[PDB]
This record gives sequence, structure tokens and C-alpha cells, in this order.
Amino acid sequence: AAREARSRQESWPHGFSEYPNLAIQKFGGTKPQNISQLNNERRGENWLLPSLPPNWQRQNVNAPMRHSSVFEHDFGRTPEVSRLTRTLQRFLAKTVHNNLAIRQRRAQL
Amino acid sequence: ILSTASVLAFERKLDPSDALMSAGAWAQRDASQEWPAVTVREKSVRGTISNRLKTKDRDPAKLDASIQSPNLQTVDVANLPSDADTLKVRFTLRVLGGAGTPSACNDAAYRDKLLQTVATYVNDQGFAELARRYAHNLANARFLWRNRVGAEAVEVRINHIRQGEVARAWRFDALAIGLRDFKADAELDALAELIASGLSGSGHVLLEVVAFARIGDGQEVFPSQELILDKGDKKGQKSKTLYSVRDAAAIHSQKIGNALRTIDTWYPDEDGLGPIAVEPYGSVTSQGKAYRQPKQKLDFYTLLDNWVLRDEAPAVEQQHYVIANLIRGGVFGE
Amino acid sequence: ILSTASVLAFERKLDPSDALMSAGAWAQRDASQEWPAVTVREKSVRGTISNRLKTKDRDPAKLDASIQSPNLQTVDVANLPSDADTLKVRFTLRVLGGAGTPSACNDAAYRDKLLQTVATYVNDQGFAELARRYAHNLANARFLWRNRVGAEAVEVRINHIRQGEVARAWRFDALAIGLRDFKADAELDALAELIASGLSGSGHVLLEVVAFARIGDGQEVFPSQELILDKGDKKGQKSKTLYSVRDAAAIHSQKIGNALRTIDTWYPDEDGLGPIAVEPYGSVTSQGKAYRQPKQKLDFYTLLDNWVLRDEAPAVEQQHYVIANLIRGGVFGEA
Repeated sequence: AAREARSRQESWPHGFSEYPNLAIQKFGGTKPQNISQLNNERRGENWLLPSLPPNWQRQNVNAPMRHSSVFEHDFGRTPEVSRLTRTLQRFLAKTVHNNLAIRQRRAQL
Repeated sequence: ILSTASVLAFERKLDPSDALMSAGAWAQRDASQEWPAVTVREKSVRGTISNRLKTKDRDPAKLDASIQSPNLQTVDVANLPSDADTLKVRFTLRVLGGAGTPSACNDAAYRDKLLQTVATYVNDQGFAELARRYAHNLANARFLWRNRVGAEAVEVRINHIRQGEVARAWRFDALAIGLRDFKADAELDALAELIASGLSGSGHVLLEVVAFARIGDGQEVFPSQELILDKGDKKGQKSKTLYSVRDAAAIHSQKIGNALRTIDTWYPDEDGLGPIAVEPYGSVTSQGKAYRQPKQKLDFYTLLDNWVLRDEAPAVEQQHYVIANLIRGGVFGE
Repeated sequence: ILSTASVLAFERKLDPSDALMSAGAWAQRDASQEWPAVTVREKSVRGTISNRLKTKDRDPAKLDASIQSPNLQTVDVANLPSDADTLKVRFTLRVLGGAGTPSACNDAAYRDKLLQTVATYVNDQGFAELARRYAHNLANARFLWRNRVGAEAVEVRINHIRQGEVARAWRFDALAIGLRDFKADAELDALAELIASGLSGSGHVLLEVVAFARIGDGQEVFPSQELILDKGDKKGQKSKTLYSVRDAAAIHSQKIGNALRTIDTWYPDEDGLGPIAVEPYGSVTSQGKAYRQPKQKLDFYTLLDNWVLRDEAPAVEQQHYVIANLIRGGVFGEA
């Protein structure tokens, strides 16, 4: 539903979402006779929701001690800063309804 | 059963060079092989808000407010040296011949009648109505686009190269011959015959079209300008840069080849609005509206496929258009 | 008995290089080992509708809007310096030899009968006929693809470099001998014999091959160009690249190899319509159609199998084509 819908047009908007960063935890591997609910699609097929910290993946540097890194220093460049700027510009108009939710979410952001 | 092709191209004839500009004094156009070229130099600029501000909000307070916010604009400029009062533009033009033969096709029997349809055109009559039209667009200085207007003594020095020397040299005067009239002369038609023989494979011609616009002491020129884009980049980039080659400004080859193929006075509006470039759906980008509409049956994509497939031949007074934008070429087919 | 090899592949023979460009003055060409290379520049292009529109939306009152916000491309264009009027193009050619020997066979007696079929070919009618055909396609300047059409005086410099110093040289005329005639000379004889003795294996040849196209002054050269994946969609402005080496514009090795092997006049549809490149399913992407179709027996994949499996030898003319696209090398068998 979500892939074809947000591919072209095929959505009445419903409950659709993506589940990243889940890890496989097995309890017997190729000889599973430990616990119950354990058949030949569930051969230790207990997976595990994500719990990563605020620095789970890596981040590239953007201000080294070079010309294009630090010698041209009127940039403030960052990819997370680009994502924060996009998240600001997606709500750059204060409507006549959501001022209660848009009253502490812009300057705080 | 005889239809067109899916892919079908035509490599262009009348290849021009680029327009390397230089500048010197008048009556130094005789020894004009050593002039310093017009450099490309920046300037800073700011102005006030001359925008037509949309009157859903066109208020006096914002007009006063938008002045102490200036316009951070660094642009480029192309002046003469202040010791000089002329503009020299030199480039090289060659023709190739064999306008009917494509560069790609699908149906090999389709080209076997298109090339001999072009050959019935050629064996009927020469290129000697397109010939003096292109020879007039060369003998005046329409390739000087904005440098031509306002100048005093505009001149064209066409040479002709077949080894490391010049066979016969033409000279003209570019403001005597206007932009209305196409009248052959005792000298210009002997260059029309040159390019009409060059479009049939009867010699290798190589026209070196040198211009001389007399414009003023330390005045400014107009080279064509590139496509820079202020993408919200770093350091506040330029809003107008202009096309250069090695330490010299220039006009592009497609613009200086667009000036030559201003041919057709065969458009369904008038004749007194001037000539237009030849292309499919023959239009002017500046003047905004497109002549040769597909409402009329006077497209290129209507004349050529009704002249080849259905063999409904158009007027002799208009076949010059179709052969002219087969000299132009381009990607055809669906 | 003795069926085909299901996976079989040959290497290259007539190994080209990349041809890099420069430009200079005519008759300065003799002392020319230092000319500056024709480099790929960038210019801005703003064109209009020159494309065939189909009226499902293209109204007569619709084209009035499309020519004030046009399509603003950006191309890569190489031209000469405006004080130079030639085109120096230099590549290097080597010929390896041992044509019929495959590189990845399945069977054991298939290749052993194919190798002595090609060896009794060479033992009766040598490599010399294709050798003088490739010698003609080197003798003119067909590898100057568009740099030759509308040119004025082309003279190809060929050297047989066996050491630091050359062995013997060849000066030619790409317009006296032409795009039609395959008939020998008093000097193309020896270069045919050299490519013949290089294809057989009786001496390794290396041929540096320099072309001087008098294209004109400041004119458009045509280096071969690369592909535009995600470069007119990411930033949108650039829509034409060009192939390049270190501060030079260059011709690809595969299309200079393509112009080496426009050999076969033995296509069945005609003979005066120009020889095409030698391929299995001998075909051109210019004209669209395909000669050497398998709706007739005269295709390559039918000829080679009938000449090896069925054991019937085709005509004396058209065994040249079969060993020609053995010399080309490719992926054969059930791919």
C-alpha cells in the first residue's frame, strides 16, 4: 500500500509506515527446540526494535583547517543543518489554527 | 506504403566560429591583426526596486523600507580600451555541401527519395535565392547583435581561404545595405555564387568574416553572456557574467549562426516586420510570438512531410525555407 | 558428433588505443610533438522548440508561451585556438596474432578442429586480403569520423615503432584514395604485408598513427562524448559531456576500432552503398536496419557453424568476413 501509494497515486491515507534498524535474535539457529512458537518460518526469527543513541551512525566533517573548509568561513555548512532548515521551511507559514502548536516549535527549533 | 522515420537527423551546414572581439582605432582596420582583445572585467552595482510590485501589497511603507536594504550585485562589463573607438569581430565560416544527405535514419528507401527530391530542387534551380540572402546576412553585420545599433561606420571584410593565403578578398559597407532589402550587386552576387557552389560540393570554401563597428572612445560593447545561476551559493555570486574564451570576450557560435539564418520573408503575418530565423515553427525569442503556426499548414514539419510522402509540392517561392532549415539541421522524428 | 562450444570467447586483435587531440598550423605539422591539446570547455546554450510536437496538447495558441521560458541547456564544446587550423590526432595500433585460438572454450576437439581450419585457411589463402583492407582503412582517415567530412587536406602519418626509433614511415592522402575504393598502391603494399605478418604471428608490430585534418580555423572539432546519467536531473543545467584525458579531448578506443573494421563489401543487400563494420549480425546504428540477417543463411553465426560443424566451406570471398570477426573478438556461444 505505502510503496505503490507514495510511488504514484494509490492512497486513501491510512496507517502506513517504515520500520528501520531492527536486528535478528536467534534462539537455536538451525536446531530450534528451545522455546515455543517455533516453526520453519520462525526458526529463531525474533527481531528487535531499534534503540540507538544520538550518534549511532557516523558524520562527515564540514569545517576542516583548509580553504574550502575553514578559509572560506562564511558558510556554516552542515547536512543536519540542511535538514533542520528544510524542517523549518516546510512550516514557514503560521496559519489561523495551529498557533497553539506553532507557538513554541519554531524559536525552540 | 511510404512513411517517415522514427529517428532522422541532419548534421548542420554553415558552421561558424566564435566571435573573438578586439578593439583599436579607426583607419587601423587595414593592419587589424594585432589589436588587443576586449577583456572581461567585473563591476559592483546597486539600484532601487524597479520591480512592478504586485498590488495585492504595493504600499508606501514597504517602498521606503526596501531602500536601506540595498541590492548586493556584482556584475560584469565589457568596455573598449579608452584609447580606441572601434570594435573588431572575427570568426570563420565554412559550408559543407550535400544538404539532403542525413547523418542518421531508419528507412533506407526513404532517404533514396529524399536525397533525389533535394536533387530535383538542385537540378531545377541552384541555391541562388538562399545564396544571396545568406550573402546579405554576411555582407552586412547582423551578427553584430547589439553592437551594430548606434554605431557609425560598420564594415565587413570577408576573405576566402583555400590554402595558406586568400583567393579573392571581398570588402563591403554594412549600413548602406539595410535589413529590408535583398538586392544583388556587381560584387555581392559573386559571393552568393561562391556559397551556392559550396553547398553543392564544387570546392572547399572557408569564409573569414571580419567586422568593424565604429562605436566610440572608451565606449562599451556587448558580447553574449553565459548561464550563471545564483543558487543561494556561498559569498554572494554574480548576477550577470558573460561568455569569454582565453582572455577575450565572445559571442556564441549558435547566436552568430542564428544571425546568418535570418532568411525567411515567407511567414504568414507580413513582410515588413523583417526577416526571421529559419527553424521548425519559425519564431523570434525576443519578439515573443511564434510565426509559422501549426494552425496554418506552413510549418516545416508540414511542408517537408507533405512534400516527400504525399508529394504535394509547395510553391517555388517557399521551398527555399525547407532547404534552408535542412541546412540548419536538427533532430527530427518523433 | 563434434558439436559446438556453448561458451566461447576470443580476445582482441588489431588493438587500438585512445586517440587524443591537439591543434596547430599546417606545414608546422612536421615539427609537431608539442602542440597544445584541444581542451573541453563549457558554454551556455539557450534554444527553443525545434522538436516534432504531436497535437494532443500543442494547440495553435499554445506555442506562444513556450518561447519566453525556453529550455536552457549547458553543453561541453571543444574548438581550436583561433590561430591554428589543423587537427593533430594520435593513437597507437598493435596487432597480436593467433586469430582462431579462443580464450575460454568448453570442448576439446571443437577448438582443435577450428584451430586447424583457420590454420589451413592461412596455409592456403593468407591474411593478406583483410590486411590490405585494414591497411586502406588506416591509409585514409576514416577514424576521423566527422573531422574528415568537410575538411580540406588530410595527411596521415604512420610510423612502425619497433624500438626507441621508428623503422619506416608512411605519408598518405585521405582524399586521393577514398571512402569507396579498395585497390592497392606501391607503398600500401608494404603496410598490408606488415599487418599480414603481424596477424599471422611472425613478428610483433606497433604502429603509431598520426592524423592531420585541416579542419579550418577556430572550428568545431568533434571528440567522442560520454553519457549524462543524473547530471541533467541533479543540477539540470549540463546536458552534454565530452570524453577527456589529462587536459585533452579524446576519441574512444572502441569507435576508432569501429572505423578500423569497416571492411566487408560482401553484404548481400547491395555493394555500392558503402562497406559497413564487421559484426555478427552485420549492422549499423546509423541507418537503423541490419544486414547479414539470419532469415538468410549468409549471417555469421550460420557461416561459422556450417564451416566447422556441418563441414561445408563457404565461398572464397566470404571466409574473409568470418575470420574478420574472429579478429574482432567477442562473446560467442549461448550467452
